[PDB]
Amino acid sequence: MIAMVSKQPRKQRKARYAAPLHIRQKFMGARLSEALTKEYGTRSAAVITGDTVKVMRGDFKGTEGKVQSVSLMDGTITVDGVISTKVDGTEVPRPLNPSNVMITKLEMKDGRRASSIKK
Amino acid sequence: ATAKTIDLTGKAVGEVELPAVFDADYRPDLIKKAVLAAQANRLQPYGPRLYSGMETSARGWGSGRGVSHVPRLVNSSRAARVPHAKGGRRAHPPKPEADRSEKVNTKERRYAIRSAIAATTDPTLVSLRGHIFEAELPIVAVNDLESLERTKQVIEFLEAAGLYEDVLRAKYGRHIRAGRGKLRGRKYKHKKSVLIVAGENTPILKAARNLSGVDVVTVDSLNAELLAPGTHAGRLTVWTESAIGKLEGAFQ
Amino acid sequence: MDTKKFRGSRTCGGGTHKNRRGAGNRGGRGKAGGCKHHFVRAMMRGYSYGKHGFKRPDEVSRDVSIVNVGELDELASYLVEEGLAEVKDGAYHINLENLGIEKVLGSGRVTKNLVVTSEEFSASAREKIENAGGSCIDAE
Amino acid sequence: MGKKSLVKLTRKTNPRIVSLILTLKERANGDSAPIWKDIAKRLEAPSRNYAAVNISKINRHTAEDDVLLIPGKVLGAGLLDHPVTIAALTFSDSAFEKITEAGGKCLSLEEIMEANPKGSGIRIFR
RNA sequence: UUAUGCUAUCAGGUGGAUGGCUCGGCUCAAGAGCUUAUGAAGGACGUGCCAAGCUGCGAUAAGCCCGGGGUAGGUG
RNA sequence: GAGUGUGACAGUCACUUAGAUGUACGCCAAAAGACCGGAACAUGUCCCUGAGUACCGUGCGUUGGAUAUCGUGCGUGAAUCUGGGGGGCACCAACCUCCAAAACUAAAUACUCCUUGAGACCGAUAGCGAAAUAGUAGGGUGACCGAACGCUGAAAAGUACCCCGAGAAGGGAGGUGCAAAGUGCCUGAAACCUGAUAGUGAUGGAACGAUACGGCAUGAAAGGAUCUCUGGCAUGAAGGA
RNA sequence: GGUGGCAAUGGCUAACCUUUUAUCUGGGCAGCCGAAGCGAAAGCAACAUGUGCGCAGCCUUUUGGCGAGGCACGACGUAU
Ligand SMILES: [K+]
Ligand SMILES: [K+]
Ligand SMILES: [Mg+2]
Ligand SMILES: [Mg+2]
Ligand SMILES: [Mg+2]
Repeated sequence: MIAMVSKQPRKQRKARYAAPLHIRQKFMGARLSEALTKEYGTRSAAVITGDTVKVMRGDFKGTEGKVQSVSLMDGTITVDGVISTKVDGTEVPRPLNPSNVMITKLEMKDGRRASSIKK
Repeated sequence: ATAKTIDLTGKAVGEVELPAVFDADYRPDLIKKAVLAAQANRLQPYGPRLYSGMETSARGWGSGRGVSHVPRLVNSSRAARVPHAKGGRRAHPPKPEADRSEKVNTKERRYAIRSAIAATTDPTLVSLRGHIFEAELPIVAVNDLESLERTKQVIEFLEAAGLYEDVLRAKYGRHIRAGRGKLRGRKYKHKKSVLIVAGENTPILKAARNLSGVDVVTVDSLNAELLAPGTHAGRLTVWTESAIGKLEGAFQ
Repeated sequence: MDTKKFRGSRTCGGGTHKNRRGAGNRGGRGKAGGCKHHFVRAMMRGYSYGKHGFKRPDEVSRDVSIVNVGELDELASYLVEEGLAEVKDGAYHINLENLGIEKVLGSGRVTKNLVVTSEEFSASAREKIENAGGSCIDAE
Repeated sequence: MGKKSLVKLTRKTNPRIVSLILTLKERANGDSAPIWKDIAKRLEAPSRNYAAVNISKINRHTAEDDVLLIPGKVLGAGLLDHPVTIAALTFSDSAFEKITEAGGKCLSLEEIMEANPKGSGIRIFR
C-alpha cells in the first residue's frame, strides 16, 4: 500500500524498499483465473507456496506448476519447472515475480485462507 | 455575437447571446504576462543549507610553502570553504529568501482573461494551438451536461460534439519526458485537450475529471493559465448555459 | 549585469582587473567623503553639510486639503449627480467637508452660482465665487 | 521601413499597434498621403512618449466638426462644449462619455483610415 | 629491418571522466510538541551457532509476555 | 489517466489511486440534571481604596527620545476623594483624561528534534561532512579538525570438465548468458603506458602552425558524377604584348 | 530605459479574508504616489491660454495659410 499522499517516485520506492513484512505479504499478489475470480469475488490473491500457477510472462510462458517457495524479502516465487540449468548441469530454480503468473488452483489446507484472500 | 447550443446528442436546440467577454480583442502579450505571473506565483523556495561548504575552520597557509593561498584545514593541506575548492560553498546559489512572485494588476489580468476567453471562439487560434476538433466554435452546451455523473456520459457527449478526437490525441500523446524531471516526479509530458466550464459546482466536475488532457472547472475558478496553457491562447472549451449566463460581468 | 554577454571578456566591463575590489574603488562606503573628495558630488545629489530651520510638532502643525474654484465649478454637475452636492433653485450647494477639503483656493474660473461652505477660502476664491452670483459660507 | 523601422516594429508587443503601423505605411503608399506615414512613425516611437491628450486641449484648440487624430490615448480631464470627431488609439471611459455627450464621435485609427484614405482635413493632436 | 627517435591513427593496459540510474541530500509548507529520582538523554561493557563493524537489545541481552491487525512464512 | 514495481514505454499484471469501510485506549462533545450566586436606586461633618512607594536631586548606562526614553547607583521623599497622576523644559491658570506603587488571564504569534506533503532545487568532486560498518577512518595532550568509498545480470545461470603451473595464484582450452556485464563487475573519455600501422628518419635548426605546390599512404559510409582530368569553341572587365 | 494596463470622474492596493491544500477567483480605500506651490516658521496661495514664432500634418494659386506638440514672452502664487 502506498497512497496518493505521495506521487513522488522516491517516496514510493522508499515505501516499497522499507516495507514491513506484513506489507510485503501483499506484494505477492497474482491475478486469479476467470473461474477463481468468479468464485471468490476478488480479482487477485497472494501467491502461496503450494498453489498452482501458470506463468504468463518471460521465458516460461504457458508452463503450469506448483509454487515451491516464496521469499517475502525478494518478492519472488519459485515454480515447479521454471529452472535455470547451470554450468555443472544441475537444475536450479529461476525465481519469478508473482505479478508475472496467474493462480489457477488455490491451496486451501489453511482454514484462514478464505478470509485472507478477501476481507 | 450569438452562439448555438447543442444538446447531449450534439444537435443545436436553441440560441444563446454571448456576453461582452467574447468580443475582446486578441492580446497574446497580456495573456503571456498573466500566465507567467500565475506560474511564478506557484513557485516554491529552494536553496542550499545555511553554511554548506562553510562549517570549517580552514585558514590559509600564507606565502613561503609553494602553495596557493586558499584556506586549508588546520591539520591537513586539503583546501576548504572557497567556491573553487572541492566541498566548498556555492558562490551565488539559489536563496530560499528570494521572491519569485510576479504582480499583474487586476485590471490587466482581467483583460488578459477576457482576451483568452474570446480566443476560445476563433477556430484558427484553436486549431493552431494544437487541438483536433470538428465542432463549430464557441461550443455552448445545454445545462444538462452539468448533471451527468459518469465518464461514459461525457464520452458520449464529446463524441456527439466532435470533440473526443482531442481527448484521444491527449491520451495517446502522453509521453515519458526526457531528463531529470522523471526522477523528480514529472515522468510524463501531458497534453491539454478540452476545457469544460460549468455554472457552479456540479457532478460534471468529477464526471469529466479523469478524461485525458481535460480540465473541468467553474466560472469562479477560471484563470489565464487554463485558457492559455503555456501562454498560448486558443484552448478548445465547452461552455454550459449557466457558465455563459454567469460570465456577463465576470472580468469587466 | 548581463552575465552571459561578459562570458569570455575576463574583466566583465570593469576596465582593469584591478578595478572592482572594495569600497576603495567607490571612494568609501555610503555617502562618505561629502566634505573632502565627494564634496561636489554631495552638492549635486543634495547631501551638502548644514542645518536649516526648525520643525514644529505634528500634533500642532497641520496641512489643509485644497480645491480650486475652477475644479469645483467645472465639475460641479458631476458632484450633484454623485450626491456630494445639490441644486437649490439653480444654485449649486457644495459642502467641502464631505469632500475632505478644508480650503477653497481661487485658481480657475467660476461660471455658475456656487453656494460653497468650507472651513476657509482664499481671498481670490471669495471674489471669484461672489462675482459668479454665489456665496461663501464658513464652517462654524 | 528599413532596419530601424523594423527594430521599432519588432519591439512592439501589442498586435494592434503592429498591424496599424503596417497598414498605415501601406496606406501612405497607396493613397499618396503622408498623414498615414506620419502616424506610423509616431506609433513606432517609444510608447512612454505616446500622446495622452486630455479633453481640455481638444476643447481649447478645436472648432465645430473638427476631425482630430490623436496618436495615443484620449483622457477625460476637462470639458468639451462642441461636437468633434476624434480618432484615437484608445479612450478613457470618461473621455468616451464626454465626447459622446458633447455630440462628437470616438472612432479608432482604422475607422478614420477607412473613412477618408487621403487624410484630407485631418489635424494631428499630441 | 635506420637504431635511438618524431607525427597521426588504431589495438590493448592503466584510470575513472562522461552518459544513464538513484532507498540520499536540501528547501518550503501543513501538523505536532516536552521529558527524567517509577533513575532520563548520553556513554561504557556485554549480548548472535559459526559474528569483526553498525543496528537492536541488557546476564530473560538481534530478545520475553498479553490483546488487536496480518497470514504463511520467518531468522536486522 | 496520481504514481511506483514488474525481464523495454502499463488506467485494465501487482501495490495502488478515486471512493468507501473499520478501529482498543484516548480526545472533543451537544440534550438533561447539582451547586456558590446577580443587578439597580435613595441618603452622607460617616468609613476604606497598596510608601522608603510616586515624585524630586545627582551620577552612569541605555534610548529616536531631543532641557521631553527607560533603567538603576547614591541622596531625598509625599498626599489621602475638600485626594492623587498625566496631557513631550519648569511653573501658574483653564480644560480634557485617568486612579499607579499588589495578582492572574485563553486566542491570534514564534520555532523545527519530530510527522506528513511538496518542489523550474542537487544528482555522487553535486546535494548534509556523511546515498551513512559517518562525526566514521584518520589528526590533535586538549579545546577541537575531519575524509574517501554508489551501480554484475532478467535470472547466479557467479564458469563444469580438461591441460600447463609448486599452487585454493594465474594462464590456455571449454562453457553460461541477448550481451562478459566475470564479482571495487553498467557505460568506460583523457593524461599516462605497451604494441601495431602510415609517413619520415643517424648532413641536421627550434613556437611545433598558416598559405601554395609536390612525394608516399588512405579516400567503405556519411561528400561531388557536365563532378574530376584534359582540351576545343564563343563572349570577355581591369590590364595588354 | 523597452513593453503594457488604467488614467484627474486618477493609479495601485498592503496586511488580511475567500484556497475547496501555497496557484487561482472574488473581496479588502488602511495607506502610498499624483492632484499646489512658496516659506525656517506663522502663514498665504496661482493661467482650463493674453500675444508671438513655428516643426510635422492638412489646405494651397507652390507661395502662402491654419498650425497639436515645441519654442519665446506676458500675466499670476509665494519667500526674500
Ligand atoms: K508483471
Ligand atoms: K514502468
Ligand atoms: Mg491508476
Ligand atoms: Mg559528497
Ligand atoms: Mg555535501
